[PDB]
Amino acid sequence: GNKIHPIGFRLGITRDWESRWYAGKKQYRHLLLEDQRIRGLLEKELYSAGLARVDIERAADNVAVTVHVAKPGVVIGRGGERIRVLREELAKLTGKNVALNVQEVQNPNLSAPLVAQRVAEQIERRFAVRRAIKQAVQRVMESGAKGAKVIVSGRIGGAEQARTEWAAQGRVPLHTLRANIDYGFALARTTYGVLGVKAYIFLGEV
Amino acid sequence: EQYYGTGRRKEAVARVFLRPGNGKVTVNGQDFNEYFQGLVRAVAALEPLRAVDALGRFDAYITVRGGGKSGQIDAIKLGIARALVQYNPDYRAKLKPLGFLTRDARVVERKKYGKHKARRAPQYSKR
Amino acid sequence: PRSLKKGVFVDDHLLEKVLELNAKGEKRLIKTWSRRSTIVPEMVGHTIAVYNGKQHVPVYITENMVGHKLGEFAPTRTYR
Amino acid sequence: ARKALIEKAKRTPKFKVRAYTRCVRCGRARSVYRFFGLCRICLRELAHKGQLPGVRKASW
Amino acid sequence: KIRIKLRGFDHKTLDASAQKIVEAARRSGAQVSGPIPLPTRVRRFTVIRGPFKHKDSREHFELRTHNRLVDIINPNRKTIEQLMTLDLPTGVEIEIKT
Amino acid sequence: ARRRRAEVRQLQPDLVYGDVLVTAFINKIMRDGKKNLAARIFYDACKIIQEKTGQEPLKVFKQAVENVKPRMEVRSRRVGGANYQVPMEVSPRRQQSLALRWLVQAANQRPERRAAVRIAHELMDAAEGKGGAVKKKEDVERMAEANRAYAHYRW
Amino acid sequence: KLEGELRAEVAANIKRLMDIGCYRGLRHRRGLPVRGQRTRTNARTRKGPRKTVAGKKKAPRK
RNA sequence: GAAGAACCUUACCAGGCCUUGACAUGCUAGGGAACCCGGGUGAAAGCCUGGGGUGCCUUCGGGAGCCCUAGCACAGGUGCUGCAUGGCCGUCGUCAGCUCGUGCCGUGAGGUGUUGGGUUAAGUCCCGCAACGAGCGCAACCCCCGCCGUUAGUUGCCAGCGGUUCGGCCGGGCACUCUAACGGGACUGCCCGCGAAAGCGGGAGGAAGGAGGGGACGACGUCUGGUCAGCAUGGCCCUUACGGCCUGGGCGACACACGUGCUACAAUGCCCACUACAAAGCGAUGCCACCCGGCAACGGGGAGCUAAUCGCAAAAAGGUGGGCCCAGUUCGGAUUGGGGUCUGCAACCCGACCCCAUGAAGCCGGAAUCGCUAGUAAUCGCGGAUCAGCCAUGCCGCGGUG
RNA sequence: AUGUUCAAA
Repeated sequence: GNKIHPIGFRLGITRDWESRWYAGKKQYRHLLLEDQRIRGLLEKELYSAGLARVDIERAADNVAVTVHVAKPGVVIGRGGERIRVLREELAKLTGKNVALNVQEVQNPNLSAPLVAQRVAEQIERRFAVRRAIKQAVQRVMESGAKGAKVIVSGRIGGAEQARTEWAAQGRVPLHTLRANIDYGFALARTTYGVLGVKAYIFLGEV
Repeated sequence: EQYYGTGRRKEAVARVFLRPGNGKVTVNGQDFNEYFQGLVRAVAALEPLRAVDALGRFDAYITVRGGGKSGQIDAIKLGIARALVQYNPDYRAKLKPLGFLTRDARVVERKKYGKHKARRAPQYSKR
Repeated sequence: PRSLKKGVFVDDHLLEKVLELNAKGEKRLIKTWSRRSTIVPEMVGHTIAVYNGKQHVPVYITENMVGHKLGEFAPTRTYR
Repeated sequence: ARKALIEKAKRTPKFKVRAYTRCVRCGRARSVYRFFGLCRICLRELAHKGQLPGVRKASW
Repeated sequence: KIRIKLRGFDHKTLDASAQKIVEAARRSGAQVSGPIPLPTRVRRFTVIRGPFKHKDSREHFELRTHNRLVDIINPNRKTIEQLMTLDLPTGVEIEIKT
Repeated sequence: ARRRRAEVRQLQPDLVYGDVLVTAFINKIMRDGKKNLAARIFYDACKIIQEKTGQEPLKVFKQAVENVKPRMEVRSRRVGGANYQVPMEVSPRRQQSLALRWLVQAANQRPERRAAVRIAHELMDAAEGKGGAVKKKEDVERMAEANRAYAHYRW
Repeated sequence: KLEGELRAEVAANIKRLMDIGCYRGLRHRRGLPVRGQRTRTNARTRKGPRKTVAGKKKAPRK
């Protein structure tokens, strides 16, 4: 049980925060619990949209929130009717009065969280783990990326003995503090139990 | 007219101002021998002077803040060493070989966790 | 070297229940879980039964033991 | 950390000394930091994600 | 004499921010005292790396807060015009006391 | 010290005799870095060597060190089973370290209630060739030269 | 109030909280610490010398 | 685990009490539905109950916020299984390693590469070689400490001038210290020596070096390692209870044994007085300036801070002077009697602090055993998290002397 | 000098 989170490790560089807003002492804890409330619903809802990140900027009673998706449609809605439901369901949580932008993911095949969830799902549907994994690494590796790697937890195939599956291609330097490796974790509830899924994608460097 | 040299040691800053004169020293107001009232080391600070037969030829006004009177004694010693160069830059040739123009980089060592004092590690018995 | 300050504390479960008995003289027993309370004169002569945390022990309150706190007369643990 | 034991939010301390922090995410009463409302664990989990604004990794 | 105090988490979201405030009002008031820095206050959170035991895991997290000042003496309407409603950064939050 | 040959820290001479050897001795007296009390004790002592002894303290001191430096010492060593104590010379460097250490040790082994005195009297005794300091020194040499049979394990 | 007359008082006190069912007094009789300290370890100043007994080995009492 | 056990926490025990049952989204039905103040009983919880007391919308049938009741979803379980698991963590081990691809060797397991010679902190690099390259790891990229400059000056100083209640207090001034942002700096780059090369030794300049000093960072895997009690989750079990509320007790008992620690054994010392140098932090019901009452804890009053501009704050060791005169002592503070402060509904069980009295063992530790390689050990004080208060002599961190 | 037996990954 070693190695740090590849993101948290690089936060100073090659990776910005998910919530970039000043605050302090009396507020910070309140102004943060909120962010979690926010993210809470978005992930509980926008699942089929393909969640990947939830930036949350601030300045004062005019929050940001910039959900990133693979299928920006599913988010918005018909003509923009859903972005009405949510955007409203939002203030029924934070009187704060906040926006709700939506950026599209340029190739969900380079989004560790996505590749992860991608695999997490297949596994839930009962696909061959090792296959799903190799495939995933291929997709990711086959559409850009200077390196990728996926890891599935254990009880592969519902086996009584928890195992751990691999798969990796090209440089994926977890040690190099400047790599720019996207990390993504996906759960996977199952008849037999939870099985975590980890996706690592390497892009450029400097 | 006047000469300057800072000087820092183990977390101490000393403003050293030399000025052609008698050879006295006003450290933070008090006399050199007044601020360092009874410290067998004090004599050190002015060593860079005797280095090139100064002292009884110069004079020094000195501001010192930070650390302890021992660290200050070394900051001041470096100050008097630097300033003594802006004056005549030719002093290096003899002032440096003594190492007076170096900034002792020895500082307190961070106190690491798991250990009592950065290194002093806790003890065990019938391990 | 004990100390409370200004306002000798006494739960009024037994207080206003002990002095009510002072009107008809005394009584025959009491029983409070308030071992937290200090003892005041009005308690003297009486017989309050304190709680071990398991039992209700009969404690005859005399003058010599006023300032104390009931519980100090109802042992908790069992040893030897 | 049983729903039942998260009566901490009940205010009603009857006396304000019965009040107690509790994790605002897992209920981890045991080592909850104030400045975050989070326990030593969650604080570490989130710091790794970047969801703790301007909370980088220390080192010196 | 309008004293502005800018605080932010990003040392750029301020140098950008507080710098706008300098170039702007530099055409409707005095000449600004330039954006003066001001010491940063760091918050350290030293946490044990994993759950259950391993007392010597750790890993440090700090939340450094930065400050800026500026100071515009000789307030002149247009100053409160070029500034009043023309900001941009989101990771910033001001406090002003003229 | 697996790599380098760890060079010796060079000490700043005495603030009175400008003698480095003195600083060294003063450092061996010091404890908890209270180097002032340490310097004092050695100087008070030097003035106790002036009174009770018409000689210059500095020379009494050096004389002492001299008689307390062991020239042969025994160093243990495993040689076929048993651990034979091999006798051998003592580096010039180690001689000092031991001499000074021994002085302070024996000095703090004396009775006189005053620290500064124990040092004063110990130094003198050492000069004359007597005292707990010189004991250890002569004990060491005795130890070697008494095991001078296993000296063919030269080391 | 000094000497004998004092020791008389103190002794007198203890005797009192000892006569009434008072606990603090029992701690005097039993000879154990009175000011609520731990009596599982460290009470030698009040107990006297350790009174070692036979015990249970293999059960890491370390 | 516990970065905060009096109730709470709390998972245990005793006794009282509740059952569709401190928190989540929701269903049908009757009913008063927001809410505010009391009483009876009680240890508290709870239970019973008196009761000021409703405005909202409507197709005028009735429907809402909120809430009680009866039945319901089914809830709820820190109840079992870490050998069913995720996650995270510890560990060998920051060790120099662990591998892959293709080629080549072998019937095969496998081997070669990764071995050999030189070198390195290093599978670091160099030369060699049926191997040629690559991935994880090393390094490096990131953080803190070592010098210089630019920008910025309510920090700073007569540096430099005038004034002074001569406090950098006043004007003034950014030079300096500093504050924080950026830029320069080290690379065996230059010189001599050996070497095939890597590099080793030496020297100059330089604040600094040969990776300059300390962090973050832990390879393929190992231990059926640790945690279902943080959370998540398969399976098993409980649903008048292995659930839930409450008061009280327990987690703090002792003839004893061990681990980790604190304080100490003493004159290189203890006490009183006077006097001097620090860093990093924290401050609104919060830090608490200053003034007053108290020997004091602390109480009353009250400024500023949302705090480089005020407060915590006194640094302690240290220097100077005096006292003590080697004694179980002006060592050592345990322990106990009394008085009292403070927080808190409440300090018996079971808080810290102050003042008087008391004033134990202990005179450097048997066998055995632990830490640390320089600003380190040793020693001295300062801050913080948790936090009402606090059992902190712990933990994380700071600088002083050295 | 001595420190039982047994499965799976």
